Amino acid sequence: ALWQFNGMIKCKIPSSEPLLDFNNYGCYCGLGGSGTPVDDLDRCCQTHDNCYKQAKKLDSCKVLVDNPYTNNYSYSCSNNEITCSSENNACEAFICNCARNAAICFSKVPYNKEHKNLDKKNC
Ligand SMILES: [Ca+2]
Repeated sequence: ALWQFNGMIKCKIPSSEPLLDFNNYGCYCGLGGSGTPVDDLDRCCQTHDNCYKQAKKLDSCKVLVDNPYTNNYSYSCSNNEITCSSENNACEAFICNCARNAAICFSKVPYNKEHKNLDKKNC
């Protein structure tokens, strides 16, 4: 959910405050997302946006009726490695994977400050 995602990013990027650094970045990092991603990090966010959107259409999440920020799945972080919990059911596990993928993606791409707080005209 939101706090787990934030903790997962920190796990991979220990010097960051993801709620400050990765919010409002490019066209997809933060509320909504549309247009063409401005860079690779923006693509990470785009992918993660699509993943949560896919989660919602899942039979398992739908047999229940969650919210990608109301789902208390479990994960751990050891040595900057994120492990989604075996205990997570199919829905929780799919969402946790979306987040773990996003976090690793964030840790693998350049950060371009010029793209921080981008006017959505460019999207
Ligand atoms: Ca977004």
